[PDB]
Amino acid sequence: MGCSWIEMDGKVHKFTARDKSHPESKEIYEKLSEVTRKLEREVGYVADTKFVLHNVDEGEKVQMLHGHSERIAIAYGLLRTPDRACLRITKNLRVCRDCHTFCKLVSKLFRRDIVMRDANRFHHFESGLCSCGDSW
Amino acid sequence: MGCSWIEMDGKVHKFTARDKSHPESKEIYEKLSEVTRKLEREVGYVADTKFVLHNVDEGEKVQMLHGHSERIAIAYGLLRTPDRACLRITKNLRVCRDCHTFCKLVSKLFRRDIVMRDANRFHHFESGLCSCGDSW
Ligand SMILES: [Zn+2]
Ligand SMILES: [Zn+2]
Ligand SMILES: [Zn+2]
Ligand SMILES: [Zn+2]
Repeated sequence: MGCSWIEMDGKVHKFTARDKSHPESKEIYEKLSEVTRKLEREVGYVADTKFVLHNVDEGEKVQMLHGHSERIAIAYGLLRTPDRACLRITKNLRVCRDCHTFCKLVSKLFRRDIVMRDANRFHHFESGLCSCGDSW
Repeated sequence: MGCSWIEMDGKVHKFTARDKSHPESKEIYEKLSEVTRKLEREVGYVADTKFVLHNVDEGEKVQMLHGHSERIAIAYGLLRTPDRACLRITKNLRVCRDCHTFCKLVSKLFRRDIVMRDANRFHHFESGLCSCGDSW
């Protein structure tokens, strides 16, 4: 589905969008919010959060959309792999524009290359720029 | 790119994601709202509206995400092509799960087959079901 995998010197962990029925370790979500804040503070990142509303009965309801799984995978990688180590992410869907931008900025600020294989392309993020040239 | 095209007996119209600087005819958006409300009336279709929030200093700001271009294309087709005519749509991205369901329901409730060629696959929607078997 919307799955991402991180591969760390042969070792593999899978991540999905937020599922409160199967929560990841809170330490990982804490790292994500910490990285998001540092991106906002240190490189002027405009952090996105998405939500929807459904036309239910007796009024209306809003529902926060869960951030995409590769951001969780990247936070896990920043927690578990050495400083400056390349982060290798595999996705089964095409990386969206907002996640692609997130990856660029992470590669710059945390001084780690990111190699992402999404549905269609290898994206190599180095120092804030991607090998795809932002066409994918 | 968020573009869709409709092809009607060789004639071709392109649709982009909603742009207030370049908006299409009012009749098209009215038809789409009529379709969406008919879906709710007949099958109870959960019509969602998506939003993004970006937190900025001057004013923390919410932006509405605009519906995807193929629903506009389908509304245009329902307006401008004869009853029961097949609707042929081309998209340069993968159709999302919500739009794929929308197409399935339109094919049933408006008695039109839809042939959609997205980024990777031909989807042939007939009577509520797709040739991809909902794996794409
Ligand atoms: Zn994304
Ligand atoms: Zn790229
Ligand atoms: Zn869609
Ligand atoms: Zn299909």
